[PDB]
Amino acid sequence: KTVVVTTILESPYVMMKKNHEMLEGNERYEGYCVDLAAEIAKHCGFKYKLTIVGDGKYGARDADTKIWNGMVGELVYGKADIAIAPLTITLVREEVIDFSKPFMSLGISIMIKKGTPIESAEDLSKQTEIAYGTLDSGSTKEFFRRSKIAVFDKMWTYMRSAEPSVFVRTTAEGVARVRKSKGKYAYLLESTMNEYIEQRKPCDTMKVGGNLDSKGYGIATPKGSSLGNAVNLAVLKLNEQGLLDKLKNKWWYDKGEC
Amino acid sequence: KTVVVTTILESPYVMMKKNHEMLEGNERYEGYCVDLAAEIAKHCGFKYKLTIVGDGKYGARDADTKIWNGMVGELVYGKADIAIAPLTITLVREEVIDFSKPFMSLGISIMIKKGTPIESAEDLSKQTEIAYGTLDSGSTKEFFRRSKIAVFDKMWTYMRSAEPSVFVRTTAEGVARVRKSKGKYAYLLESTMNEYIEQRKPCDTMKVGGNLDSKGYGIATPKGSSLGNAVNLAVLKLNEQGLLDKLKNKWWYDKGEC
Ligand SMILES: NC(=O)CN1CCCC1=O
Ligand SMILES: NC(=O)CN1CCCC1=O
Ligand SMILES: NC(=O)CN1CCCC1=O
Ligand SMILES: NC(=O)CN1CCCC1=O
Ligand SMILES: NC(=O)CN1CCCC1=O
Ligand SMILES: NC(=O)CN1CCCC1=O
Ligand SMILES: N[C@@H](CCC(=O)O)C(=O)O
Ligand SMILES: N[C@@H](CCC(=O)O)C(=O)O
Ligand SMILES: [Zn+2]
Ligand SMILES: [Zn+2]
Ligand SMILES: [Zn+2]
Repeated sequence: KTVVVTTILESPYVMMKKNHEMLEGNERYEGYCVDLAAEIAKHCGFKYKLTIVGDGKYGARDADTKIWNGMVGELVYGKADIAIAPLTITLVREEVIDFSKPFMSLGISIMIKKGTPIESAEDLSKQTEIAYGTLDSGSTKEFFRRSKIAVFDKMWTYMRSAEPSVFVRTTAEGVARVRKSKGKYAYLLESTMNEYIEQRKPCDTMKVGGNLDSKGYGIATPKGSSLGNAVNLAVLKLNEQGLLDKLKNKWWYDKGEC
Repeated sequence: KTVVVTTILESPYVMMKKNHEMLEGNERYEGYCVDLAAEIAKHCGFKYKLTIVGDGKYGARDADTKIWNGMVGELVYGKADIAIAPLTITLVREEVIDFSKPFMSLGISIMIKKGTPIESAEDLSKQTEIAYGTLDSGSTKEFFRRSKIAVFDKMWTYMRSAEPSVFVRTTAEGVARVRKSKGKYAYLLESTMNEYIEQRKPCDTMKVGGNLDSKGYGIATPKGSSLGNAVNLAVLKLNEQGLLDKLKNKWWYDKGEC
């Protein structure tokens, strides 16, 4: 039976094709996670259907209602068989869904407009002129909200109370804010998305400093789903055959313009 | 019941304390994986005993006999309940044991004596003056055995037939051979161990070029044992709390001598 795959529109993992209107089904989409879903499906031996997640979120649990939103939600509540996306493996998510071993490494990083007087996280903590935020419902926001560590715990104190809000709805919103703010706003986001943007015109942003942490993206399935086993084996095989490295180069760098 | 942990002596993961002679049991050893074992046992609430793996190897399958040796063998045949060591998550191993999510990242790298006229794998591949090899019964050697990638496959074709053998029993032996070969031997080994050695006296070796792949170390349990769930969740918590980052600086860079 056809596997229903939940994913998210995030460049350059899944993107609308130039002529998306004149194509049907899986043919409408392109990018890193679209190529990877075909590979996974082929080595696992299953047919599938790409679906963009209705609310455009990665997944968080609403503290009052306790309902999970985003892709995690689609898995938790039985709307999807699998998620193939830049979804971060975390402890609170591993408690309700299953993840395959990481297919991509990454860490929280800092994006600035070129020329901003900022070199690190500790530089961001002890200053007020330059504002900074993160994406609204993901692992990046929760890392800061959950952190005991100094610089980060103080950064959270700041962001949660900042006005107007320093959080954004989408990555594009974060980046557009960076570009328009003449260096008066820095954006905290995963190193992978920071690196992609740095290679796109107008070439006016850049990643500074080392990463604040170190984690991975995994293919997620409903807790105890049988599919888990085959897809984990598939990711390891495809890393070992060099597939994942080829794909990153194709979509990040063989694409450069800066 | 007391947990039998199988491990390997490999700096700076597990090493003998200076005054080992006068100490007993777990107190004999120190290092990154020694601290990580305390931490895992603390959070999971089990008592444990560290045991250095009998044959001194990581684990590979004899193609004639089909018997697994090393730490992998200890788990496969029931000599041990858990393996806490720099054990590489691979596809043939995940078929017979379980791995936690990665506690540390790394790739195959190149170690040269300072001054050796080599920057990359492609370099090594196109010449015979400088010999090169890897550890026995580990994941690096098997990386080169199963390479379809153009450059690596040629390197293996060279290595397997090379003579006298370019392969070594242990890391120390590999590193001693670099140091004593006046630049006529390069050693292929994980970036992690490479970066450690580069920081220690006599300070005569170095990591050149970029990593040849990208993979992870995982905590290993016999297939479908109950321990695995707890330890997986523990690794993720420990990464999320920054402890894994504390440990790596403690053992790697706080230790610098060059
Ligand atoms: N101790 C560390 O290396 C800390 N950092 C470096 C990159 C990301 C990670 O958590
Ligand atoms: N899934 C993860 O835990 C991945 N990361 C990044 C490197 C090691 C760490 O645990
Ligand atoms: N596109 C990617 O997944 C590239 N990388 C990151 C580590 C595993 C893989 O080969
Ligand atoms: N295309 C790549 O990223 C290849 N490399 C670089 C880091 C390790 C990996 O396999
Ligand atoms: N456990 C792994 O497969 C780890 N590695 C290194 C970075 C991501 C990749 O797949
Ligand atoms: N000691 C460590 O494992 C340090 N690093 C590497 C990736 C995970 C972690 O934060
Ligand atoms: N990868 C993140 C989304 C982006 C972010 O939080 O910065 C997640 O899965 O929650
Ligand atoms: N970490 C490797 C051993 C080191 C190597 O093969 O270079 C393994 O688990 O087999
Ligand atoms: Zn459109
Ligand atoms: Zn394929
Ligand atoms: Zn602790």
